[PDB]
Amino acid sequence: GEVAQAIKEVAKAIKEVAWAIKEVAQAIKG
Amino acid sequence: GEVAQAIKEVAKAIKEVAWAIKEVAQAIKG
Amino acid sequence: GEVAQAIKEVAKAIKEVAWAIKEVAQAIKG
Amino acid sequence: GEVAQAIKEVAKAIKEVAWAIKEVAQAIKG
Amino acid sequence: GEVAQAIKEVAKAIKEVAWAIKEVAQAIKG
Amino acid sequence: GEVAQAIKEVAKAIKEVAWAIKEVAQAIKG
Amino acid sequence: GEVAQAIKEVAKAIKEVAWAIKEVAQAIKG
Repeated sequence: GEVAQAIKEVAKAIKEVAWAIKEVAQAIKG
Repeated sequence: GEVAQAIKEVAKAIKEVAWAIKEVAQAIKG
Repeated sequence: GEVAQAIKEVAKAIKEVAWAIKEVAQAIKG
Repeated sequence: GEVAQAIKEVAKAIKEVAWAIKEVAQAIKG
Repeated sequence: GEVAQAIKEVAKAIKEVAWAIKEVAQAIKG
Repeated sequence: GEVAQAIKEVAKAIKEVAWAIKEVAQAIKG
Repeated sequence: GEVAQAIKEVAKAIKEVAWAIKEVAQAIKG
């Protein structure tokens, strides 16, 4: 369904946030 | 539907947050 | 509809979060 | 409606996160 | 209703995030 | 209901994010 | 149901955000 699929897109985008934060940790480490 | 499309807007906004966090990582790396 | 409109407000607020994080990147670059 | 009003509260809370991130930016520029 | 109440719980949790971020700002000011 | 229960899981996860951000604050204070 | 399952996916993604922030904390501490 379209509402479920849209919520799945929100989940995917939040995973992108997690990855970007892992990039921040990596930057801090060098 | 209007609810699904609005939820898609949330996903896109969250992607913008991920990108902004990538810029923080790059700021730290520099 | 009221639910869709409210969800759009959530999207707009998340964009505000992205802009604030960019300020953090610029502060670091500072 | 109660669901729309609750979602608007989520939006309001996300605005507070944005303000808090602005405080982090100020602290860094500090 | 249970859905509206659950969404209010999300709003409250997000406020906790805003408070946590303020602690980061204060730590940086330290 | 399952939808309310899933939304409660989202609130629980957001609280975990708040705790992690407090951990960042301790690390900075460190 | 598909909507509840999608929301659970959002919850799981938010947990990934929390774990990533813990990596940021550990990076700062080290």
